[PDB]
Amino acid sequence: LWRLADKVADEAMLRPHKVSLQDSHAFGALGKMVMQFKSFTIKSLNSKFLRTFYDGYKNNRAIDAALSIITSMGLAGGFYAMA
Amino acid sequence: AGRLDNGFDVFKDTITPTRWNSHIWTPEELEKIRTEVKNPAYINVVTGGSPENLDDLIKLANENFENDSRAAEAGLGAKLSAGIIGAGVDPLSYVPMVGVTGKGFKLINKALVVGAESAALNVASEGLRTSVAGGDADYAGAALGGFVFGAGMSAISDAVAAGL
Amino acid sequence: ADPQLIAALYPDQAELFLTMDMMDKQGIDPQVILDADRLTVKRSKEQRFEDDKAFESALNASK
Amino acid sequence: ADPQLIAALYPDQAELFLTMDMMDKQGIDPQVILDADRLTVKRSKEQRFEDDKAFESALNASK
Amino acid sequence: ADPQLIAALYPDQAELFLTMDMMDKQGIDPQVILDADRLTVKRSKEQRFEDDKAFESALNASK
Repeated sequence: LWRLADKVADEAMLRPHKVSLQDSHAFGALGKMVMQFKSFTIKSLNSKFLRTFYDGYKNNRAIDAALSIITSMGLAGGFYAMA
Repeated sequence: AGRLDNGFDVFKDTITPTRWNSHIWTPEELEKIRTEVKNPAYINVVTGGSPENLDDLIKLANENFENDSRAAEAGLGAKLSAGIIGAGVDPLSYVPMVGVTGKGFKLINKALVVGAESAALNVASEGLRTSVAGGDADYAGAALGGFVFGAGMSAISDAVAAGL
Repeated sequence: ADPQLIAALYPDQAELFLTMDMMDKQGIDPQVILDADRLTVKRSKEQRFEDDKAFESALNASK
Repeated sequence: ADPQLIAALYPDQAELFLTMDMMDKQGIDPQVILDADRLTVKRSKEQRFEDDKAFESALNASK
Repeated sequence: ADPQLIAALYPDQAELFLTMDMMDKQGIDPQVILDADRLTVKRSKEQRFEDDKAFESALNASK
């Protein structure tokens, strides 16, 4: 069960490089929330400041740190709200 | 003349994997980096054209680290050391401040400094009583990051309030 | 007509606005300013950093 | 007749196009450009790395 | 009319008051003060540390 869920989660939800509303349509509450977080990440990566930053210095580590902090806090808040 | 694309790839268009990203070091490269790189975090930044080989990457990293250490005393830490919010500093109109680590950041705002003894009352108090090595420096980095973030979030709040 | 607003709307040409003030508001000859600008064309990179550090020191030493 | 296409088609001559644009559209004398080119370009390669880094830094700090 | 009061009220202009005093109370030509200002006051900041230490040393050794 765990391997099925984990591999399906990877391949279906997180592996693709492109997020869509139809993508969020398929999943449940937690699935919709995490796909909207993936969409939020893609939006932020396309933001003017972050695009300029990556073009200037690359440095995906710093962007990863920022987005990971945001994602951690937001998932904590979402779980709180659901409960 | 529309032609909807429907073919956007975030890692093809937005974030292209460079040579030095996605490159897992060999043991020899790891030892070279450990011995020859002052601050390894400077390996992560690739400004301009990508260096051809790891020796140039190391040399560029050391040059950048020396420049940033030399720049900290007149850098953003020192500039912000006086009044981030008393002076209405707007971090939103700022370059990414890559080299900036809290270092020159001892926030003494002139004004808000009233009575101001130089001798502490006790042997307790005096400094930040943390017992970990490197304290007052990582604390300064956290403080500078928090000041930048909070001032920027205040500016964001004001701008969104105006828009609404 | 109105110096403060023009300076605020175009802060980038602060040097140009100061130069105009020097020529017309003050009596400074355009030729001496022009020669000084022509001679001070060696940025020297390191000279810029020392300018930064001296300026910040003068700033926090002004009172 | 058309600056942008000529600039695009012959990128290698960007310096020549800049010089011609300076000497006709801007008001700078050809003689000062000529003797600036004679004397100034002496430093080479070893500081071309520094120049490259300076260009990318000026792009990074541009705002 | 009253030098000490004016000096006290505007400490930032101590150098200006010194220059005026030099030119009128003392006998030095305005021109020499002018070109002394315009000329070699260049060394900055890095020697301002040594300048501060020199001032405090001169106070310490004054007798």
